[PDB]
Amino acid sequence: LNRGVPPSYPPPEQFFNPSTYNFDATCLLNSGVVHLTCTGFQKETLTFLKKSGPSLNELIPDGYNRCLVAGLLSPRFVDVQPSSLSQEEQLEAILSAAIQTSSLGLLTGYIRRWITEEQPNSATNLRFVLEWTWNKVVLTKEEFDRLCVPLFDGSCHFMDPQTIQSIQQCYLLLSNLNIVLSCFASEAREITERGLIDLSNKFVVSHLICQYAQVVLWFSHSGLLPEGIDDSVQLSRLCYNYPVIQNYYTSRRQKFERLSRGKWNPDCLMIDGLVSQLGERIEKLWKRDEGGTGKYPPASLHAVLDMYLLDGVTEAAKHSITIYLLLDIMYSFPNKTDTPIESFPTVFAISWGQVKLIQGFWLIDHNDYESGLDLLFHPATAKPLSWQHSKIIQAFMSQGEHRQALRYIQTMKPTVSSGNDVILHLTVLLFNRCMVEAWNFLRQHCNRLNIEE
Amino acid sequence: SLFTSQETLIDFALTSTDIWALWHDAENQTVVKYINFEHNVAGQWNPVFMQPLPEEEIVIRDDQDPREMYLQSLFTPGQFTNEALCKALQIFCRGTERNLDLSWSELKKEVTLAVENELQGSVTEYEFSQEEFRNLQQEFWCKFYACCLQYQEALSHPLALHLNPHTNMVCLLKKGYLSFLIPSSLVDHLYLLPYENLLTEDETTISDDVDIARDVICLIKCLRLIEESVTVDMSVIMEMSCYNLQSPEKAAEQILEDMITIDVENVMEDICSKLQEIRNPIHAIGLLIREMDYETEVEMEKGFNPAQPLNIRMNLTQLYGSNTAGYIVCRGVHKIASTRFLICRDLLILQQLLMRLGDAVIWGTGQLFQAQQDLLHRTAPLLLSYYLIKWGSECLATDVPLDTLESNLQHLSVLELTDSGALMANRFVSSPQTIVELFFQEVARKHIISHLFSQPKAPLSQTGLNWPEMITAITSYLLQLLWPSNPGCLFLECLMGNCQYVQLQDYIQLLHPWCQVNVGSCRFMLGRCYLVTGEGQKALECFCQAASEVGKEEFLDRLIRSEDGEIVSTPRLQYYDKVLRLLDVIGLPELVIQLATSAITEAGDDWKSQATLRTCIFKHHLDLGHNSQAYEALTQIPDSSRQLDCLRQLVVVLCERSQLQDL
Amino acid sequence: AGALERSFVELSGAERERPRHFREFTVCSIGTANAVAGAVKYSESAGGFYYVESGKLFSVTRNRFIHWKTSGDTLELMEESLDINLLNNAIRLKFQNCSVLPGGVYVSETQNRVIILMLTNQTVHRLLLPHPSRMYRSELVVDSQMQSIFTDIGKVDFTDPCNYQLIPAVPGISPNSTASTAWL
Amino acid sequence: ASRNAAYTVDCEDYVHVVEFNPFENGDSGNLIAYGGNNYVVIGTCTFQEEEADVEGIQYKTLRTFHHGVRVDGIAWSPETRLDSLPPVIKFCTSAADMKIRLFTSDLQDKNEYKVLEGHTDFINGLVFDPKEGQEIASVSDDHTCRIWNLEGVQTAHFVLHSPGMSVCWHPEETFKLMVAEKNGTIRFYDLLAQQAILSLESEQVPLMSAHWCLKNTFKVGAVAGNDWLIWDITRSSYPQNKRPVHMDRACLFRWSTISENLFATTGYPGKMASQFQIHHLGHPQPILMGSVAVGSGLSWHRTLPLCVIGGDHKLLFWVTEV
Repeated sequence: LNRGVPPSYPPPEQFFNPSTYNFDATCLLNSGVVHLTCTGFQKETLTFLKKSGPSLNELIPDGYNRCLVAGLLSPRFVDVQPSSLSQEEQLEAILSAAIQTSSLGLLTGYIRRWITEEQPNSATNLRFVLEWTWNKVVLTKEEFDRLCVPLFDGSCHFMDPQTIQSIQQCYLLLSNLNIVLSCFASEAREITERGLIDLSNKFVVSHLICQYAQVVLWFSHSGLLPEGIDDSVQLSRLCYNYPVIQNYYTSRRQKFERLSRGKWNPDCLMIDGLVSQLGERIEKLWKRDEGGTGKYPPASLHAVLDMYLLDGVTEAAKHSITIYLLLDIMYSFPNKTDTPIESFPTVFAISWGQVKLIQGFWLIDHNDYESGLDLLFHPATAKPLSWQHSKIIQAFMSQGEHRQALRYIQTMKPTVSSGNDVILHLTVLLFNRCMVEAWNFLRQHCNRLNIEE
Repeated sequence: SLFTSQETLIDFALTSTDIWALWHDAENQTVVKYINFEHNVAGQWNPVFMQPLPEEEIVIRDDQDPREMYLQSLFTPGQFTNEALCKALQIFCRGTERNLDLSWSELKKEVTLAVENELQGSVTEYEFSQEEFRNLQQEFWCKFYACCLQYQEALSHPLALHLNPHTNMVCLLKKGYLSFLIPSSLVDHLYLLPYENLLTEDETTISDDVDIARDVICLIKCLRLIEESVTVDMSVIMEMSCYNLQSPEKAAEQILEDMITIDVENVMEDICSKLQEIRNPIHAIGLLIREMDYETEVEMEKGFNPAQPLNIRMNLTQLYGSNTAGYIVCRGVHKIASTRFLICRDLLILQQLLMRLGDAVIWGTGQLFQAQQDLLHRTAPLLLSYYLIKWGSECLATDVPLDTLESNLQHLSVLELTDSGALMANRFVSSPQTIVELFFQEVARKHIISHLFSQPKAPLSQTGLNWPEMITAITSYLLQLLWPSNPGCLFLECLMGNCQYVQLQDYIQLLHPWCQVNVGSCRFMLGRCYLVTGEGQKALECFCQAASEVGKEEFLDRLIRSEDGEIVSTPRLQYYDKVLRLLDVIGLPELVIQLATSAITEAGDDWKSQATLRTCIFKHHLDLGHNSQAYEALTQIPDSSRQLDCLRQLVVVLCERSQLQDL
Repeated sequence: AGALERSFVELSGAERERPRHFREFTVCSIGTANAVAGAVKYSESAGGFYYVESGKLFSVTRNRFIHWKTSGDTLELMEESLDINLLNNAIRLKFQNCSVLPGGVYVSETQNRVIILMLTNQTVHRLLLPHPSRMYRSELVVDSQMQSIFTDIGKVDFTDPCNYQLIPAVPGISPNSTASTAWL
Repeated sequence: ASRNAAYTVDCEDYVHVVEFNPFENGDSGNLIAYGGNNYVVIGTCTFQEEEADVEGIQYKTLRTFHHGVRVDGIAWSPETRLDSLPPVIKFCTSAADMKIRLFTSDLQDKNEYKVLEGHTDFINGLVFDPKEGQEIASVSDDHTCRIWNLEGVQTAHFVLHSPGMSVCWHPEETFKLMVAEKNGTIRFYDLLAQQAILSLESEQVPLMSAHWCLKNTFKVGAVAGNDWLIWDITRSSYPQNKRPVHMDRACLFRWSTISENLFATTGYPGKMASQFQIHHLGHPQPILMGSVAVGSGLSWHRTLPLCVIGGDHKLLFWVTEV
């Protein structure tokens, strides 16, 4: 004894009448048993449409009148006479009642068909659905940005579940429209140069908007939004205390300043490595909001979230900075076990080897040199970039940690990618007094120009 | 008085307590069932899950060669018999009386040359397409394969049952071969039960709590609708994702979009019906993942203890040691793994369906969402573990020569690792083995039977052998000794010792992206692959990676051991000794220079160890003709005997190579 | 056991060896050369036997058994072992001008010999073989490959009137009976 | 007996790999490239078999490029030429850091190259687009063959069933690629369909190196275990000619640049010297046998019956009858 699935929230009142129950039964006979199914009037209607397909154009009004009695049409049709709609209006109502049972596959199936059908009508259907889809992506972002303002206006308005569900529906709709745009991009292979560029720009902008919606949604679920400003009300949540984290990293650059003495970089920070790869795209974003600096940490959570709308920045680099800030947030509240932060690698399907690379890069900036090394040696940890090897070695050198630089070189055996890095590794040996090893490594790099230097 | 169905009874056997019976049904499939008669209150028959024949037609993709796909299946362990393949070959060759006394590695050649001669017999014009060739190739292979299948029917047909009441061993006398019967475990039992039997099982064997037992019985009824709807395309998408080092979570995510865009009669409406008899799916999933794991605290390496009487130990090394027995044990590993892999496939698809429902339909609050992700992070490594154990139970060991084995053993004694001289005793074998069969026969059986008789619950002159307990425990401890996290390294050491230096690279490569134990030992043994494949510069880099984890892994911390307990030098210098001796014993001068230069960074003032090390480095540089490298390897010697005696090699070798200018 | 074993699985002994060499011996049943070649095909069938000491942890019959198959004029026999491989185990016995009886093969253990009792549509037979605890002399085997009880069978006289007998036409076999039983 | 080298050249480092330029584009035909522990060297070799006023050999260095890693493999582009002002030297290398280095040089005092990244462990084989010069194919231990454009983007890939050991591009049917795998399989792939075409077997594991005969495209040649192996694609999936060659296993194979019946093969680096042989399909034996201290790589001169092998601080060269 079951129902069928409700095709809308709220459901149409017809949905709840007992004519929509599905159930199975056994009949006892004078000789044996027999089984049967009572497929309720929704499944009796859907398995009628499935059988009526070969003459559907004669049967559109019969299908419409069945869906208008089974609770498969939207409640807005219940006042409406079937003899005061067109067959096209009755067909959009039936197609709605054949997507509200499922998702996507009819639309992608119609795109793949109309490309393989020649017809000038079907070429106009493809154009119409592409223009309908792109205006849908625009309107869904206009409504999403209109929904999400109370997260970032400093109002502290805890959202109603209907607003959360509206943001979830806009995210789901953006994702559906992204899959319709990729299904245009995979199959419409003869769209000319500027049309292919025009479609590609729409897919990439839709994809970046979908990521922005996904991360704004997760920051709302994990209790980090709305961005509530510090005033004293005792509730169990986390908050983004930019003042504490800014006083940490501005004091941390001042550790390097006062130890390096102008022989090493004051910006040895691993986070002033990760952000430095992304340069003017982020260095200017983190100056939009009042109290922005262009350096880490950011002056708002919105300045972390518009990072996902960035063209010219890869997802792994976006998530690397977001995990760095989540570790600073956990380290701001070490009197707790607020677990839903720890879902972030799984929710964005980030590898354990990327997570451990970020953890080791964070530990070195938080002044651990043991767990900050041996998590970088732990065997899934993603093979570092040459500038990351030389950042780590320069970070031990600008602090004073002779052996932790050497332990890293003796393990990672890193790619000596320029004469600056030869000078760094020679210093690696000579500060630990590795004098024979320095003389042989010197001879390996004493080429017919730089030998005297 | 116990009734059959309408099934046609071929034969039956009888115990003091039970009947075991054998039929052909109606359509002529082989059926075996049993029934206890002193304690069975309901008269229900217990099933036996039979071994099928191979599939009637093979799916071959347009990125695949049809000869590869048919030459895999025809030679895959336990699909076909040599007795079927040779009959198909004799008749496909349309031949006279060839007595084809052939091995697997001979038989593949006469089989493929028969298909190539018949295919060459079909190309009648001088110009043709690559499309017409692939069609003719696929026809001439199917035309051979269906002949092998008809001779595997005519040898799988059943002729009697056989039972031993002194051991409770049960066998099925099929027409060519013999078959053996083994107990199912509770998970693989509940998953293989045809649906009406899963409506008439007893809840009170799964848990003391019937409500947990019920939620598990309903979870299995969701998973079996995924078995009863996932296609060959979708099963290939999962195994292709796992081979190509990809995310099985995303293979399940795509298969779930393909299923949700295909559903023909509302299968997903009944998955969502059965999933609403469940109250706590997170606990029921956590239980099925637990009864599918094999990570354990067990010190299994403790082989037949020196205080045990010699006659007892020799009777125990001889227990379950036949060719037939090792094959039955490792096909036990195979059918457990190749079932639990499908349970994990469907469990990822069902976890992704639950992620796709969440707070919107049945339950709520993201504590469920996290605790379900915390389970998904075990389902994927558990799937990959059973995939790697499937692969190891199908992947063939190489026909390695004795010359190529006794040389490898003389290159491994250089590490002091091995009392393994017993490897010489048994290599009179008439068949190829899988890498798991080779591991069972020459390593794991020697440990498993030490463990099982270490603390015997009765005197060994009064213990009988009970087959249902013995086979289940032996296969269970072989699964623990094949578990991807097992800290003993014994599987990898068996491949290295038996020169299996291709399969050992592919296994380490299927392991590294996700498993996080033994990886120093794996980079060391991958260095041993690269040495024995001539890639010695990659080998040095792999030994230079593995050097980081010395003082962390039992195989690395085993490798550095000595009877000379004068422990002064670092564990990394003791490891660099064991690798220098190897580069010296192979004679690779670059790698001795680069490794000695690397080792000097970690090398102390360890005067005894430095005197032995520099004496080795000196000699073998002098043997290699690197005379100025040998000269400083001699100057750095602190032992006032060795520094006089080493130069007595140097002066001779320089005189009698006529290198008189150096001198 | 500690559980209740509610189901079992079949595994095939589909060995990847060279085809097991069935040593064929022609049982030239003296007198059957007067038979009319309107031969009764029966069905085929198989069977097996276990040693009375096969379950014991220190037995020279531990994990060993005997099995057989029958078709036409022919009986096939093996000894098998889970513990140590059995050289010369495979044999085939072939009864001139006869058909074998399906299930017409029975095995008796004794403290000195294994004894195999076999029936055809015209002749009964007694084969005798050594017991393993008369071949071997020790609770220690050291040999990584053993000989079967069947190894030495090429020394048996299959025409000896103490071993073979022509079945008397009175009382005579009930026409097309497969069923029998044989014992010591 | 061994034959001693005909010609020898000494280096500022060890040699690990050496390849001649196969292309006839604008006086480049006598170029040679070789790799060491931190660098790649480009030079020319002229011989008394090509210029009549040369006594033996003229070797000449043109440029060295230093990149702080070992060089493990080299491939030339067809764009390479000396006739242009400036000249164009264009090639790529593989290295221990599992990355491809694309070099383009006007023979100025430069150290300029482009890096391509995305193979996950070492890279055994490289070949360019043999005709237009605009792509590179690469095989690796990571069970992949990967195609890459000059812009550094991976443009296509094929997954393999064991480490990819050799790769060859077809010079006329430039949509066809050959790959050989350590499992003993040799496969052909289509770059426009992105599919497999056919495969061949070695009967032997490991397969260490394979090569396509660019003087008769029906001939494949390889080494696996202790054999050399040769196929004709018009006949059978198995080696139409198989022979044991080296005792201590066999490592490299190269067909002759000039003759579809002439080829060379190396053994492993056995204890003092790598052994090598030159084989001819008309003969029951090698026609030349040689021996090199730490002997490394294998290549053929573009126009001569002359082969080159690297080793302990040296290049060494041999001439053969045909």
